[PDB]
Amino acid sequence: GSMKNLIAEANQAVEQFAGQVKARYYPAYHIAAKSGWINDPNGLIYFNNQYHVFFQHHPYNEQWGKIHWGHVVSDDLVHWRNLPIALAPSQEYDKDGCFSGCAIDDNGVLTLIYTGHVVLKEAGDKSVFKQVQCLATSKDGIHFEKQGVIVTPPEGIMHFRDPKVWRQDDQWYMVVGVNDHDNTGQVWLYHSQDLYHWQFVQVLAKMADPNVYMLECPDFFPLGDKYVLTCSPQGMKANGYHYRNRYQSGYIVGDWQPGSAFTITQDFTELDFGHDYYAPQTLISHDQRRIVIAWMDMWDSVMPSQADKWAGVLTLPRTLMLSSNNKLLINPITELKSLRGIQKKITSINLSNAIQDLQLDSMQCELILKIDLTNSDAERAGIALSASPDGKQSTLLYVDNQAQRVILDRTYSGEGMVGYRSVALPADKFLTLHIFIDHSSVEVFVNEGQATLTSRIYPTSEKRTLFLFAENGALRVEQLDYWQIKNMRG
Amino acid sequence: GSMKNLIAEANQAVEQFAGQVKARYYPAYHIAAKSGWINDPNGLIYFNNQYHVFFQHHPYNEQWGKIHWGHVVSDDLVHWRNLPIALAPSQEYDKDGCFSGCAIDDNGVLTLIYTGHVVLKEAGDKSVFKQVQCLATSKDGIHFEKQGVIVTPPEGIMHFRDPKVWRQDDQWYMVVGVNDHDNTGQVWLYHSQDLYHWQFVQVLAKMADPNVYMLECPDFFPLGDKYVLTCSPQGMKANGYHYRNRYQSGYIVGDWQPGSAFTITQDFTELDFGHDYYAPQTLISHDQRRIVIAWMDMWDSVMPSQADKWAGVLTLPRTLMLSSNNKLLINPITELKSLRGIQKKITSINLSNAIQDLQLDSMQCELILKIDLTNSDAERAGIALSASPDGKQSTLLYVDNQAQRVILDRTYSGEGMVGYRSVALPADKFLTLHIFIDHSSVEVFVNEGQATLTSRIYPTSEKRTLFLFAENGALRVEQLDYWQIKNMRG
Repeated sequence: GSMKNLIAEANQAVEQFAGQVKARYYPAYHIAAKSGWINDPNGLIYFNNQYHVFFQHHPYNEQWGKIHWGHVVSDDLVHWRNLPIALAPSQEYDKDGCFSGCAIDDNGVLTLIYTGHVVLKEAGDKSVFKQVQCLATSKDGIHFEKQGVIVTPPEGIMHFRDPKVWRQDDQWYMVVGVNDHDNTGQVWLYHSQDLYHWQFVQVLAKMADPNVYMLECPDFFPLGDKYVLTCSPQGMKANGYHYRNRYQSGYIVGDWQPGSAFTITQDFTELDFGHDYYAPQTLISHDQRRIVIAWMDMWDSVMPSQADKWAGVLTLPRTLMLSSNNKLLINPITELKSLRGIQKKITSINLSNAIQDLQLDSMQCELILKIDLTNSDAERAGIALSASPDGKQSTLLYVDNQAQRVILDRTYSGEGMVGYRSVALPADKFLTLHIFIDHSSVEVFVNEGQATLTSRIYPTSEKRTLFLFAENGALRVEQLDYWQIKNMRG
Repeated sequence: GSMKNLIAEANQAVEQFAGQVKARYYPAYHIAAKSGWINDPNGLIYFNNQYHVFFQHHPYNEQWGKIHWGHVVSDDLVHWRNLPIALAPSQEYDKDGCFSGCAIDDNGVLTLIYTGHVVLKEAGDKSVFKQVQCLATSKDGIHFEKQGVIVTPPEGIMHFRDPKVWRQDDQWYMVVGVNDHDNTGQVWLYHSQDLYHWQFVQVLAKMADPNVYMLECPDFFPLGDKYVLTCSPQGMKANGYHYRNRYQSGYIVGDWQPGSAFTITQDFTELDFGHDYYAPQTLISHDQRRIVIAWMDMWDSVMPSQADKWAGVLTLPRTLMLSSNNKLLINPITELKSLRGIQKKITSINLSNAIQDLQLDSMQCELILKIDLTNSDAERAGIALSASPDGKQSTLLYVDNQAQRVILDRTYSGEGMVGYRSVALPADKFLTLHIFIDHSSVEVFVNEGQATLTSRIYPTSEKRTLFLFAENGALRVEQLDYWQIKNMRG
């Protein structure tokens, strides 16, 4: 009945099914539970010389259900260690889930502020529920004590969730996402002197598209001379190359100071153009980088790992910097280089109407592929990742010279979902693809961080290699760097 | 030595290898030689109650070589009958080929005006040759008599070819394509009172792109209140979705009258957005339609039919009409309906994340597929043409809702070339695809004739079916009409 006993029960279920988890799709250097289901990352913080990541977690099976907070820690944002579960549903205010939230340092006390979820009437997607903001503390970083409800919404407001709290002007601010009376998604800003008593300040942001019914997972933070709002809109219609995923994740750049509206200088932009990127949260690193982690997955997608008694992976952590035109340059954190093994460097690889097996293991590896766009005039030219030795199965990452786009096509990748995602080719003589392959994922960083593509893949081949290919013309690879990537856990 | 004996020898070679031609790729209702190689259509004319089409023809094997004029006839632009060869190289002025040309009615005498080609020095692509315009006559429509050279170029002009001649103001005009002293492609206009003595009138057209070194196969004709120039530029760089084929075919719309420049109102536009469309020529039908036929092929493409001792197919004949914004609406001639057999009508077919075998023979058939674009929101949704029963092999014709384009992808079609061609989705609630499938070809007419896609395919399956497919969303087919198409020859 006590949360201490509910956490012990939950930890025992995770430990029980951990032995049934197959390696084929389990990430070597991304965050996953030992077994069972995870989704959105929560409570990101650098606290007492360590990086903490929590996540939405169903401990009892590989599907979504009674949500707990899972927990990992690292010294270096890379060597993530599994910890015991932090929060289990245990009170009227959180009976049906400890939903998303953040962490803060309250005068040396690690403090979690999360949405408590309770179902009031079960009608599937027509369900009525109660969402309020709740607070928990820890003296040791491992065991947490609930301190109860701290923010209740207005009457008629139901969707009211995903608090992100920060200190400013010896005061605290909170952003939450809300579905308003007129059925529009908004981010609301609240403030507090004590973390227990909160007052509404303003509607921080809404979107012009009236079909956006929710803004999940708001994070509002300074970056250079601007403020950035990252969030996850629901209800944006897929439009050409835009908003292809079931739900969106992206960013708004503007100007704000306490007492002012958030005046938008750059409208909503997707954070990642791939298939599997949802529910970003950020933290400030020790050296004051702005770091984003997201769920490397998408609601309603086929999840082949569920056959193996686990599901859910987080993205690599990525740095956020403003370009001079106030777009986010997004790059892998430098600490990932610590996982690098055997380096292989190939220079000046030409192909014309041909394929080439590079004979490089594609289970867990990092590539830097520099392509000469002027002289790579093939209709389709690039790399086949995580490929069967017969080349029948692969994840295609290539220049389409007709579309003038980079294509990530998982149609022939293995189990689960088909089709492609894409970005516009950058205005540059050279295209650099910085590619991280794990057992069930591809992350691509384009050029200096101008764009990223993140997709899950589920290869079925016993051995995984890489091919280069050029169809109907030439590929010019100026340089290919390859590293094997070590398991982060040892 | 005599052309009469050279034609007999050439006809005997065609007859000799005709028995070795396999059905698998041989067109049931498009023009081909009985055996051997054909390319550009020549001498299109309605003469003495019959439609004549000639074509560049190598009778002795399935590769390009000593060029003859092949010849077919029809009463109805559809039931084409093979005739004996019309012209064989036989003189100093045409020793290495009777290259392209036209036909006119010279006061009841069917008259051919063609380029005579002779190699002066063999250096591959560095070869020096002589091209002059020559004339031949016929009293019977079958046997032709050479009357010698009628137009010689200026000194230093080598590429000088593909005459198209028409009567206007009791005078004759000729257009030829030329490579000028500065290495630019031009169309030159000449005139004559007698068909034997020609005078240069003007440079009719040149293109702004200085890399265009040749304009092959010019045809200059009135359409409504405009003049249209169809031609085949060489040297246009492939640019995004534009100019993908090795060489181009397209049209220029403007204003002209004798004594004036051809003032361009619509710049060069491709005639067909597919893989296999080159060297159009036009004729006036009995009822005064403007009809275009082209070579349904492309220089330098893999030609799998060459294993079967023949190569080369002409397109369907198509009508040309000016839209109110002076683009060509291009439609199949109505006489093709005479080939229709068993009709099958399906209404209101929905698919979501699924495939459906329509169990319809795709050897030789006509389809009208009407798609609801508003409700066909799948990432990829359409038809798999000429498909193996296991669906491993097919020609994909579909809506890409990310690109917002119609895609014709022959990557999995069978033997030979891979990759796709495309057109922009029309601004219309509905997309109509009017599709003609023959043993080695697909022709698509979009909506009212706004765009066409023509590609060769080489299926290897013993049985050929059709599938509908929708990936990552819905397909709404409002109506599918199917006809089996009869062999035109009986």
